[PDB]
Amino acid sequence: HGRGDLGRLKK
Amino acid sequence: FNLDVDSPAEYSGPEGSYFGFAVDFFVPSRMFLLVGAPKANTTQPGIVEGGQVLKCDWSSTRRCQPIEFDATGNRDYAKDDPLEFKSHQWFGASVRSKQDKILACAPLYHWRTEMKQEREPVGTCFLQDGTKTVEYAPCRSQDIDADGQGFCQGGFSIDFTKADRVLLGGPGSFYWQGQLISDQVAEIVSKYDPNVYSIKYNNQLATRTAQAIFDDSYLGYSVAVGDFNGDGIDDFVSGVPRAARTLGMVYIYDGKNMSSLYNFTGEQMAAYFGFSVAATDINGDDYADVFIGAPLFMDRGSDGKLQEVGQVSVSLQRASGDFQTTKLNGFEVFARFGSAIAPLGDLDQDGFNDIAIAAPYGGEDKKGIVYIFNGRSTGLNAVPSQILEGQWAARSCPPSFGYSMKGATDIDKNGYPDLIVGAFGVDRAILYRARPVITVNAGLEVYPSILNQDNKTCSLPGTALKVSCFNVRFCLKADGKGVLPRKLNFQVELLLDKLKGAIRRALFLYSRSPSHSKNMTISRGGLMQCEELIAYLRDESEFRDKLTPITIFMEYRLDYRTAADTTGLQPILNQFTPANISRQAHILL
Amino acid sequence: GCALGGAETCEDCLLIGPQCAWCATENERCDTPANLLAKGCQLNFIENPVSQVEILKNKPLSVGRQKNSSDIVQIAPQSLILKLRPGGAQTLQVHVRQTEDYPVDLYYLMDLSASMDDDLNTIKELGSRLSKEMSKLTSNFRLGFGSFVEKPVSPFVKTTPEEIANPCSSIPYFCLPTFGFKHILPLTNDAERFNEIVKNQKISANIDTPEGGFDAIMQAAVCKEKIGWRNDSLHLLVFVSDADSHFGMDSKLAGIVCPNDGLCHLDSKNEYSMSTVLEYPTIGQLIDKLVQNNVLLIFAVTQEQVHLYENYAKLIPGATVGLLQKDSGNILQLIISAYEELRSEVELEVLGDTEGLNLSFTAICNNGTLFQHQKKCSHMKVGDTASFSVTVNIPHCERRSRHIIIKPVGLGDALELLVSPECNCDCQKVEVNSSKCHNGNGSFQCGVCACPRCE
Ligand SMILES: *[C@@H]1O[C@H](CO)[C@@H](O[C@@H]2O[C@H](CO)[C@@H](O[C@@H]3O[C@H](CO[C@H]4O[C@H](CO)[C@@H](O)[C@H](O[C@H]5O[C@H](CO)[C@@H](O)[C@H](O)[C@@H]5O)[C@@H]4O)[C@@H](O)[C@H](O[C@H]4O[C@H](CO)[C@@H](O)[C@H](O)[C@@H]4O)[C@@H]3O)[C@H](O)[C@H]2NC(C)=O)[C@H](O)[C@H]1NC(C)=O
Ligand SMILES: *[C@@H]1O[C@H](CO)[C@@H](O[C@@H]2O[C@H](CO)[C@@H](O[C@@H]3O[C@H](CO)[C@@H](O)[C@H](O)[C@@H]3O)[C@H](O)[C@H]2NC(C)=O)[C@H](O)[C@H]1NC(C)=O
Ligand SMILES: *[C@@H]1O[C@H](CO)[C@@H](O[C@@H]2O[C@H](CO)[C@@H](O)[C@H](O)[C@H]2NC(C)=O)[C@H](O)[C@H]1NC(C)=O
Ligand SMILES: *[C@@H]1O[C@H](CO)[C@@H](O[C@@H]2O[C@H](CO)[C@@H](O)[C@H](O)[C@H]2NC(C)=O)[C@H](O)[C@H]1NC(C)=O
Ligand SMILES: *[C@@H]1O[C@H](CO)[C@@H](O)[C@H](O)[C@H]1NC(C)=O
Ligand SMILES: *[C@@H]1O[C@H](CO)[C@@H](O)[C@H](O)[C@H]1NC(C)=O
Ligand SMILES: *[C@@H]1O[C@H](CO)[C@@H](O)[C@H](O)[C@H]1NC(C)=O
Ligand SMILES: *[C@@H]1O[C@H](CO)[C@@H](O)[C@H](O)[C@H]1NC(C)=O
Ligand SMILES: *[C@@H]1O[C@H](CO)[C@@H](O)[C@H](O)[C@H]1NC(C)=O
Ligand SMILES: [Ca+2]
Ligand SMILES: [Ca+2]
Ligand SMILES: [Ca+2]
Ligand SMILES: [Ca+2]
Ligand SMILES: [Ca+2]
Ligand SMILES: [Ca+2]
Ligand SMILES: [Mg+2]
Repeated sequence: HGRGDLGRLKK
Repeated sequence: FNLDVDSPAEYSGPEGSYFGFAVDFFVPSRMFLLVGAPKANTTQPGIVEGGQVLKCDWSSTRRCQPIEFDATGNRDYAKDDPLEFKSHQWFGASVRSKQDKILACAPLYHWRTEMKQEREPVGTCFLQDGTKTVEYAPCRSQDIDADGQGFCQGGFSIDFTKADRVLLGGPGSFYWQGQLISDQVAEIVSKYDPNVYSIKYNNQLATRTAQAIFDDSYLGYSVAVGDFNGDGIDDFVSGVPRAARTLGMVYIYDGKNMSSLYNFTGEQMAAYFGFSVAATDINGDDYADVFIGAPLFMDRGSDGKLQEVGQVSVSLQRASGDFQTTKLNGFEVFARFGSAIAPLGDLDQDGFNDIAIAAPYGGEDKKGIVYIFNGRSTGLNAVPSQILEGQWAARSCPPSFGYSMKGATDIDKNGYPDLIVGAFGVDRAILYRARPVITVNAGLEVYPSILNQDNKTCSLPGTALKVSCFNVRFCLKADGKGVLPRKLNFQVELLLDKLKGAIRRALFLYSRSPSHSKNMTISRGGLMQCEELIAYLRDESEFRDKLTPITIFMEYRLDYRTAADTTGLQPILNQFTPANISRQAHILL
Repeated sequence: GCALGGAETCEDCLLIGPQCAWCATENERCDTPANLLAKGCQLNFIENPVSQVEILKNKPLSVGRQKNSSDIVQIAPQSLILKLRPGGAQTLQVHVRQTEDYPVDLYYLMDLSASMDDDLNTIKELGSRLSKEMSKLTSNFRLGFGSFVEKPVSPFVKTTPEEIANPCSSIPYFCLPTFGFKHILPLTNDAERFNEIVKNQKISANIDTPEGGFDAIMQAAVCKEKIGWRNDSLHLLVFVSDADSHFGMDSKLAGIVCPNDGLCHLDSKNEYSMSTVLEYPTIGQLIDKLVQNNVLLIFAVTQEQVHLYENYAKLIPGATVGLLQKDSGNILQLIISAYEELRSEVELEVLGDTEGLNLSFTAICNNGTLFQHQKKCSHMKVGDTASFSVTVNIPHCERRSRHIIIKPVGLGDALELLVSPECNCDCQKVEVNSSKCHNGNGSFQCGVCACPRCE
């Protein structure tokens, strides 16, 4: 759940 | 239907260079062909397959010459710190020309951020007006990374307006929401500065970043221009093939303030509605019409099964603001009909603009097919009047004949617009020239058409016995638009009692024969040429068939070999027009 | 009616209508048979090539768990010859029944994007748990494994040296470099082998949210020998992802403009070697290959993707969608539910030379009720029979016959159809220069002299 494929890990 | 397929001009480039991925014309008093070869090796220092755009001459010899937009290698941001990456940038992936301006782009051009050391595909364009050449990279800004214009790939699609404004498409902006950027050609060259990598243009029109739900839409995937609010200013049309959950959409924006005007939506998932778009008035009402390609559309047959055939929607712009939309389905499975849509102008000069639609992977051996469609008062004629076939077999990429094409330019001053068709898979580009169109008005009178067998008027030479006779008169008149000869030589045949193995009831007086051949030289523009002739009925005792009508048949053809022009371009008879006519006579009962 | 045709040739008489007949006697000869016998025609001379069927192989449907696989019959009949007069349609009664115990193949195709890290911790023992439940429902269960992320090319992936070596170098987090599709485990009975394969998986990453799943789906369906699909068994392809998918000409952004060929491109390392060469497959291409390889596609996707993949599934025969949790906690239930769903669904499919042919379907599901314009049955207990009325018609007289296959979606059993047109008479088998037409001035055929003789 986030913007981009790295969304979850970025959060 | 009038495109010359016997001897079309074949241009070729280096193998593997994708020569023909993008094509256009160049009309500065000489004429030229513009071909994109995005995978072409250049002499640029350290740059492998930078790509190039070749200027090919149509006149006399067939010579393509590379156009030097940029001879330099990678500029440095700092010492041992390259600013850009021009290798494999696909320069010439899109080429667009207007008068003395040539715009070519490199969608896969990457550059270094001026903050950190990145490699972001912002895309770049070079604009060449006569002598001055400038760079144009509107996505190469301070708005970096995917959230911004970092992956914009500006110049993925481009176009010119009629007031010398550029329309550029960038499908990757704002996490692939896509973007349209529009600048006036004067500011592009004027505000250009070789020491500034992010140039601000004052009169720039651009779509803005929207909500995250609109990510992965690919706005700017394709573009086209045309007026749609009747203010004379070309408005922006663009395909957004992944919008609406892969249903695909097409956005229309006002060409003055980038305000939203109209929307189109696909009717099938993942049909790639919006892969290609085009805008041209097809029904002669001076209202531009929208053509949207969806090459992956699946249609159901009589057997009920889905088949991928592709679809183009034709949307006729009403004065009321609405669109009267029809749909045109492809013919061959997996051929991807609708991959390219090229306005041809008035290909046959009948008063209505025409359009070409390609199925680049159709035909035998996947050699590509191009379909020609003619306009009329009621819109586009759904049945194609000509089928253009690819001639070149595949070795690894398919030939992709039709993948790019350009029309609406009269390159040979023949009064008719011609057509360029690219086939990058075989590194080839082909110019098809339009043949001049002859409209013929042929006539056939049979008087009297009711025949009294008992009349016997005309005496016959050698016998005292008179026969029942009547007059057969056939007329011929022709004319055409553009450059065609004055003197047209026709060959005309007449056959009496045509639907008769069975015996011929009517014969010509002088020849005593049912058939008559005649050479007829007529002048274009000129008066009608006629020839009268006498035919007679057989004696009443000679046949038992009195009820069946005696059909007089007239057939005519042209000398194409002798009507040709200095370039060997042979004219052609207008379609829908009968190369023969028939009239029948009856015997009295 | 059948009159006013022309009465030129018996052959042309059959063209104007399937109800029309010819009287090849010298005793508007083209007319209906009810009319012809009364008009003064003969019994042996009325030529009526009527449409008919000839059952070749019609074995009764087996039911009730059979130990011998070759005795299993799930469709009836199995072989048919269909002689069709042009215009005269014929309705086939096709019966389908699923057997109690039948081999199932399962290929677990998992998204290994950075958003799928939490999912992995829970699947570490999915293998033994899945094969334990499936053991109850079938005696031959086989699982395999494959993974995917994305085409490892710009702009789908950042291409700086650091980002290539570790695409989660920006988080900063440790991930494997992006790869297209890896076929790790060939389908086997050892469920324990599946477990160990999962615990060794490592997460990747890229940029854009949709992924390159369709590349993997295509490869999984086509590569039969490599993946290990059994011949007479259910082929289940479970697609696990929390993202949209790239398709078709999305790869133009990456400069990939050569269409997918639907061929197997798994190298010595069992990796998709055309990931950077060929485009993403199209839905039409996936449909084509899934049907040809009889592969049933299960979309285990999260809430945000459910509705999107539902629409895809409606185009793909045999495809279903299961709501996957954020941590894939329910993948067991989804697979079993889906399996039991296909276990009660019966879809007909018509393959082969069916172009230019009129086909219509009515489904006799459950209680006996009939569904018009439908070739699909649902809510069936395993053992229940589904009957379909397939109506076949040839519009115009053809030259060569048509090879057609009617089969249930997902099942191996099939109904072969040899549709051969009948547009010719027996009378045209013609006396050149016969003595019947004035000393051989013409040929005699079909009761009429072809030079009313030449006298
Ligand atoms: C054709 O189809 C396209 C595609 O749908 C249509 O284009 C869409 O049109 C709609 C309607 O106009 C657009 O919705 C608007 O979105 C803007 C977004 O503004 C952005 O920029 C702001 C800074 O300038 C920023 O503040 C905004 O952030 C807000 O939104 C986020 C959402 O999560 C929120 O978290 C923030 O806190 C902000 O609130 C945003 O980033 C928005 O400004 C518009 O507001 C209008 O509507 C609201 C409704 O309540 C109203 O209150 C406002 O006064 C204003 O009227 C509106 O929401 C959408 O963005 C367009 N999409 C694209 C891709 O362009 C197009 O209209 C169709 N044409 C036709 C003819 O049908
Ligand atoms: C018997 O046969 C003769 C010969 O065909 C018929 O004479 C023909 O008469 C017509 C009419 O006068 C002539 O044709 C033309 O008449 C039109 C007017 O309709 C005129 O405008 C034309 O330009 C042309 O003059 C025709 O020349 C003439 N035929 C010949 C060979 O001279 C006659 O009518 C027949 N009689 C009957 C009772 O049918
Ligand atoms: C963008 O430009 C168009 C065209 O110049 C504007 O259209 C006008 O809209 C007003 C009402 O909003 C009408 O009264 C005018 O007749 C329209 N003019 C034309 C030529 O169509 C539009 O309003 C502009 N929008 C913005 C946001 O600037
Ligand atoms: C005279 O011209 C007509 C057309 O005016 C020809 O008719 C063609 O008939 C065939 C029948 O299969 C059609 O497929 C063609 O399309 C028709 N032609 C056109 C131009 O539409 C007719 O055959 C011609 N007669 C002779 C003797 O040549
Ligand atoms: C360009 O040159 C490079 C040199 O390594 C070569 O590999 C490549 O194939 C060339 N491109 C074409 C289109 O020939
Ligand atoms: C008409 O002229 C052509 C050449 O111009 C000739 O070949 C042909 O025989 C001529 N027709 C007749 C009927 O003599
Ligand atoms: C003609 O029909 C009659 C019956 O009406 C039959 O008896 C006779 O044999 C037929 N003639 C021939 C030659 O078949
Ligand atoms: C299954 O039964 C058939 C006929 O009853 C027989 O020919 C076949 O050998 C059996 N299967 C095996 C594996 O023996
Ligand atoms: C599997 O089935 C296919 C089609 O039914 C057949 O062509 C093939 O020979 C079979 N192979 C084996 C190993 O049974
Ligand atoms: Ca406008
Ligand atoms: Ca119009
Ligand atoms: Ca026209
Ligand atoms: Ca021309
Ligand atoms: Ca997760
Ligand atoms: Ca992705
Ligand atoms: Mg992901």
